[PDB]
Amino acid sequence: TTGRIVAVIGAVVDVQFDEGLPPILNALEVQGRETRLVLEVAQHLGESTVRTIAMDGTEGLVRGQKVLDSGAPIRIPVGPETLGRIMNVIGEPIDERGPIKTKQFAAIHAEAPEFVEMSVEQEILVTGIKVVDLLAPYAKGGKIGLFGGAGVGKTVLIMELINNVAKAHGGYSVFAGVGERTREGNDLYHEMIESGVINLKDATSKVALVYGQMNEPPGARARVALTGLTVAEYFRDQEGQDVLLFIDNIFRFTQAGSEVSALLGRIPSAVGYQPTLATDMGTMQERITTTKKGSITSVQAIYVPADDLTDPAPATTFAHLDATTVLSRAIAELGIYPAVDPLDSTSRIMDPNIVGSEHYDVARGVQKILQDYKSLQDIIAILGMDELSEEDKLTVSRARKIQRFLSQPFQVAEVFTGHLGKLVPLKETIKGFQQILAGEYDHLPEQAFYMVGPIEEAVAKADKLA
Amino acid sequence: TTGRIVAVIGAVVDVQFDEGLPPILNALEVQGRETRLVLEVAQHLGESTVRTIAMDGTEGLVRGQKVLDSGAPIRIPVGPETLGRIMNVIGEPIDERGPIKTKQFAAIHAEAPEFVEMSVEQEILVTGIKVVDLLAPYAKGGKIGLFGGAGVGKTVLIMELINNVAKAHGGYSVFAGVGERTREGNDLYHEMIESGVINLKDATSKVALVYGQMNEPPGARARVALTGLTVAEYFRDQEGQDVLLFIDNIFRFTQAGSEVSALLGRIPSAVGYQPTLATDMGTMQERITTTKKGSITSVQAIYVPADDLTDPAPATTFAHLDATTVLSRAIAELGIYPAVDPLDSTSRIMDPNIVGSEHYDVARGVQKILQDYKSLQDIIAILGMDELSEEDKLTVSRARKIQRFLSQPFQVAEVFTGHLGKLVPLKETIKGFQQILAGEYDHLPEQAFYMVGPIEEAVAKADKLAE
Amino acid sequence: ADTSVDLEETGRVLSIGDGIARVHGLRNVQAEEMVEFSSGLKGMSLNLEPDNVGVVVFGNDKLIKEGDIVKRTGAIVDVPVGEELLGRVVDALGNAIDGKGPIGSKARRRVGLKAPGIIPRISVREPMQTGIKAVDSLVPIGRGQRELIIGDRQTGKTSIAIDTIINQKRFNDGTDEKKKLYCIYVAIGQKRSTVAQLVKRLTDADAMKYTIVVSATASDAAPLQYLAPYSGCSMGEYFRDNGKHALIIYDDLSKQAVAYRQMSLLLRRPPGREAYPGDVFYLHSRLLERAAKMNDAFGGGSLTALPVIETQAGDVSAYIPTNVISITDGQIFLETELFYKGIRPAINVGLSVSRVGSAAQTRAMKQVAGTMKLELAQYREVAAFAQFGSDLDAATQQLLSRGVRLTELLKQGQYSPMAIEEQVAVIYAGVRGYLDKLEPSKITKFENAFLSHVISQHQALLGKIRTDGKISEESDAKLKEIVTNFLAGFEA
Ligand SMILES: CC[C@H]1O[C@]2(C)[C@H](OC(C)=O)[C@@]1(C)O[C@@H](/C=C/C=C/C=C/c1oc(=O)cc(OC)c1C)[C@@H]2O
Ligand SMILES: Nc1ncnc2c1ncn2[C@@H]1O[C@H](COP(=O)(O)OP(=O)(O)NP(=O)(O)O)[C@@H](O)[C@H]1O
Ligand SMILES: Nc1ncnc2c1ncn2[C@@H]1O[C@H](COP(=O)(O)OP(=O)(O)NP(=O)(O)O)[C@@H](O)[C@H]1O
Ligand SMILES: Nc1ncnc2c1ncn2[C@@H]1O[C@H](COP(=O)(O)OP(=O)(O)O)[C@@H](O)[C@H]1O
Ligand SMILES: [Mg+2]
Ligand SMILES: [Mg+2]
Ligand SMILES: [Mg+2]
Repeated sequence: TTGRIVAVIGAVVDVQFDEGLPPILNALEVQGRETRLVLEVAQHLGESTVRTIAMDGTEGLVRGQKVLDSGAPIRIPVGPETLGRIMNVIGEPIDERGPIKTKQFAAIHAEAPEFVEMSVEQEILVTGIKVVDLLAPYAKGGKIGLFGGAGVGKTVLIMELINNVAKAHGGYSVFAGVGERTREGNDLYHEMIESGVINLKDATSKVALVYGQMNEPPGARARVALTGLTVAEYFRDQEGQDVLLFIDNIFRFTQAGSEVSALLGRIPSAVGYQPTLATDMGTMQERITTTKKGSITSVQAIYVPADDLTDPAPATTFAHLDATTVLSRAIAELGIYPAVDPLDSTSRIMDPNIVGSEHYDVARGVQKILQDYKSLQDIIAILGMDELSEEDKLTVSRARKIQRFLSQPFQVAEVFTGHLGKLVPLKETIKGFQQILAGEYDHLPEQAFYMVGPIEEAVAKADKLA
Repeated sequence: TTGRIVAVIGAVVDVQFDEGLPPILNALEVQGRETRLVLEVAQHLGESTVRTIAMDGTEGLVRGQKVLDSGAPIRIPVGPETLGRIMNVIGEPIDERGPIKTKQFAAIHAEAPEFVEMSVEQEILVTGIKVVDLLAPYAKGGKIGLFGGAGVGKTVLIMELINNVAKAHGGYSVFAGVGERTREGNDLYHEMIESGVINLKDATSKVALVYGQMNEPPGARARVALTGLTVAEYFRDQEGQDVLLFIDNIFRFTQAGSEVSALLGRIPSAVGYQPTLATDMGTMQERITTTKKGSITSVQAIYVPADDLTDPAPATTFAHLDATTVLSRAIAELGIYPAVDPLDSTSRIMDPNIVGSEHYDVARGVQKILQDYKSLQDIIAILGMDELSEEDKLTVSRARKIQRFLSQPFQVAEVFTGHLGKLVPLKETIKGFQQILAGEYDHLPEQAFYMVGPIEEAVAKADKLAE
Repeated sequence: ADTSVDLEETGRVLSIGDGIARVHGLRNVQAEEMVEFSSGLKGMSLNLEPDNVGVVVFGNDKLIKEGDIVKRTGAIVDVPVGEELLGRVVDALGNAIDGKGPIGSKARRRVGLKAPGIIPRISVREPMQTGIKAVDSLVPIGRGQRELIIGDRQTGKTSIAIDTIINQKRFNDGTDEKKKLYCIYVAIGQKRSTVAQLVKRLTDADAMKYTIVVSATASDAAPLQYLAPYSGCSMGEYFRDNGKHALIIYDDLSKQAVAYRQMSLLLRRPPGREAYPGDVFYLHSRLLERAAKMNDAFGGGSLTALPVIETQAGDVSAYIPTNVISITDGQIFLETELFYKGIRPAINVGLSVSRVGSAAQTRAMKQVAGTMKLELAQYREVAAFAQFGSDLDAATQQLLSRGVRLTELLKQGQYSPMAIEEQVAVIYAGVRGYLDKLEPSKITKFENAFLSHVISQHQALLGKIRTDGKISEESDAKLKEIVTNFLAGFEA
């Protein structure tokens, strides 16, 4: 079917049709252009017109221009032939390696797996990161989220995790770069090449890459998540595959949504956001999940605007994760890396019946002491430690060393820490933390604990200081 | 006249009359309903269409439905035959005891008493509540207001006042529940009965009741207070008696309005309130008043959204009162009931020329020390207590003790406090404080001063505490 | 003359977007009536305008296009109701989602019915035992009462609800029908996998048998999530109106409000404070009023509600938070501070209340915890006022010594709801000063020991306290004996 461009504003193009009005979600192809310009139908304004969202810049379009109903929604190449390739929101390759030749094509809009399809197995996923493992452990086929204001560590953490987990993973992986830096995509691709996860020679790549960065018009950014998502869904269901899905940054999607929302003509909700915020997050977040058919462990980076966690975007996201790593500027500025907030990060697995009570008890042990420190903090602030009780000063000591032991060098951040990256095994973390708690190290200096792997290394660092 | 419904959007219904447009305030009845639906005309949109507020649910209404102009604002059965009964916004009995056979009926809408109708007598109305009495005495025929955020004691306080005052009161009483809890009207009704304030067998009923609870549509809520108030004005004017008016909670009248305001097509004023708040409040509050004909003693509970006394509503109401009891979650949070704020509660009669200087000097004395202590609280907090002068550490003492002596076990809260309710007489109050202020108890422990009636119980309790 | 599509009982979509259809005929629809779309998709007639009907859609609006035929239903929205639902998971409309077959319903009920008035009810008098000391002792919940669970994310709000539902096996597995309590759990805006987890645990606890779970999750259309609470409510009134007892959890009313806000704004209704419709208070009041205690004249049945609300930065003063706190018969406020501190449940004594008081408590309980609440309040204060041991007397040293001991006793784990008599025993021990000399750290361990002792050896005292429902003079004397002695052996 052929409609005509009626109006154009940013990414919101209104197209009128005479004989066949395309259903909502259908992808239209604008005619008369050097490159593909897909329009996704958003609503029927009545009067035989449809209001759509462009998937690329709209410059050049002209009223009266011809548009064609694709007859379906954005459909993209799915299968193993996407492995090792970089693709667009609309599924075209952007790696200058030819067409992605697949048997099947999938549409980016699907419904979420049903209740009966859900899974409830809960297995811990050890990452080698002390704070995470101890206090807010991730879980196989689970939902993890890294909350972070600007330049706090979200991406570095994803990388480190990709390194520590993705690297030695059996199944496939899907990275989806949403609204982030182009150079990052580039940084990754080439790195992926090097360590061979991407092989440009054979069919041995384990990762499929989807990108719609900081340079795309809103509509694209608003859909790429869906795109990466789809690719992942394929491996899950069609091959009962155990997937890994990394997204940077899912905040961008919502942001993108707010960009076109006014254009769609909606009264804004709080903070200028689109009134459909939650539902949009919803029908999207709900497809990123493990099922009876397959497993999807997904790590998603969540940008926090102005550092405000009460912002509708992040706020609304907590409810979709199984484990959350809230990064803090305050901590990072203190020099603690990863800048994880220990009293603010949580995990549905932090249950004695799952991590064992030994784990459970150190975990809550640690938090309790930090909480305690916390109350003392008002006073230490005006009057310092002097006026403190002998007992109080002891929590403080311990807390300052527990606080220091929570930091750790990542390989990925070697260039900045000036130290060699470390991976600590769970039992090593459970342990090192007991001892600290248990006063086994009240003699060592704080500094000894800073920036180390296992406790054993902390003892040594103490000798070196002394 | 007969109009048709042309649009339905929530509580607001637009009606089109072919001939003769019902004036503003007129009540219209929707034809074809198992239950009586009244629509109050709110505006004349033009084109012979009026915009109205529904006095009940709008489900089931259909575009084109018939509507007759009743030819008059909502009129309710007013009179002595209302006593002991339970009424609707629209004057229907809701107690299941049959019609209300009044000689006359009254429109809930009416002009407020003129300036030359005002009265200026001011005589203390003792309540038995240490705090109120001591520091913010209520006045017979005056306007009293109980301010408090959610769950701080507004209702309980209104409850104990009914007990300590309504109960002996020789005259009528009208309690209007506006936008409050239904559970509550049932508690109260059944209490009025078990205590004979309400009599179901005879005409000894001394209290009429009107209700428009939280389970109602904005429309009803915007009016019950009027109904209530209307019943009360009768006994004031047409009978000339001493009325006691209780409204819980007048805030609901205002929130009711805000709830339909947008559908009426208005730009919001600040805090979301409708732009007519004050005037809306004014034309109402101005009726709730004592005149030369009769006397009203209104006790209105006033909700404080988010605990913010500055909220346009609570804020706008202060001027309508002669006496104010301000309750605080910060106080309640400590277990001090009634949680009145001693430094934020006021009465127009707190005048030496009116209550006397012993009264006065005490009150003021009590307030100075509490203020004096407030100022220090935050400081000795950090800097500790040592550096404080004995002079200054005795007021910390006496203050903390007073803070307690101000609490009191209410007779309506035994289920809450686990203590028998005490009522204290004015002099027992004045004296008790007078003494604390005098240094006459610097030996007893604070705790001895917590949740007790008269000062003697504080002394007795010291001993019991003495192990 | 094909007369099937006249504009009085049918209409045609003028436009559709964002779940709002602006339908063209529907001349005889009634406000709030349900209509049907060609696609078998049901919607609801919310705006009846001069020239169009604004229809809210109970599903994916993707299947609707300009021109579609819309049909009246003649019915104001309703849903399946009754015993058939127990043990089943339904969506916001009633349909099963546990793929365990159709529901055998013979009864329906409008989702939107006014709460019973003044006349039909009687003061809440029968307890509704949570199984949680803290709750059952300090902020009692009776049947027909509405008590709010409020706190930030992850402070444990749902757990309070789960433990409660689970604690109800006691009576339901029992004989007495009056003591039985059917439970309803409404998940709103929540995540499918979380709910699926939830229903598992309930099943693993043998609680599903008496529970119905209405689910209106994250990807469910706004209107589904919106309706969900009223839906579940209606299923509860069944029991309430039939002399049976029901308990309904609205988890949580925060996400429903956003759905309401969305639904509402998309209908072009001017946004109000905080962007929500001017009537959000009403949206919740209307609902929670329905939880109620009917007199014997109406079956004496009841509906008890436990709505959940999520604060941000533990700010309870917040507009919504306060909107709901002013409707319910109390609140349970959970703080993350307390939580981390070890105080689990993170109930904040001072800030949580019960407007029902002891009337919802057994004499046994009233006996032990009658003054405890204000005691602890007063404790917390002096505990603060002496974070510097300022020239402190005895009455206050005793005050802090009890405070701490009692605080330890109110602590409690998950999934192990205690029986009323059990609670009385343990509180007893504390309140009576028998533990004033034990080391705080010891307390928890003691309670496990003690409770062990009486349950195993002394079930006669337990059964009497339980049975008499009071603490007689001899029971109080057999108790003293046990605690004091055991305590000693224990303190060897
Ligand atoms: C406001 C930051 C808070 O976040 C923490 C989690 C603590 O809050 C509580 C509840 O625990 C906190 C008060 O202080 C931080 C402590 C930071 C410590 C920084 C240490 C740095 C440091 O420590 C050393 O020992 C040697 C070092 O350099 C060689 C360096 C840089 C922790 O991350
Ligand atoms: N784990 C770490 N250890 C040491 N330094 C780190 C670490 N993580 C982040 N940094 C420092 O912080 C900078 C920002 O890291 P990065 O992972 O990019 O933050 P981000 O959350 O991705 N920023 P953006 O995405 O722009 O909000 C890094 O380049 C390092 O300088
Ligand atoms: N009494 C308890 N003792 C120990 N752990 C508890 C307690 N009750 C709750 N939990 C745990 O504390 C965490 C919070 O539980 P939960 O009730 O889900 O809080 P919540 O308010 O529902 N969180 P969310 O709804 O995700 O914002 C979970 O790990 C529970 O297992
Ligand atoms: N006078 C009082 N003494 C003891 N506790 C009280 C008193 N008034 C209030 N409380 C506590 O406060 C709760 C709320 O009081 P209530 O009148 O409902 O609040 P509101 O002011 O919100 O109407 C009561 O259920 C009770 O537990
Ligand atoms: Mg980044
Ligand atoms: Mg009240
Ligand atoms: Mg929850």
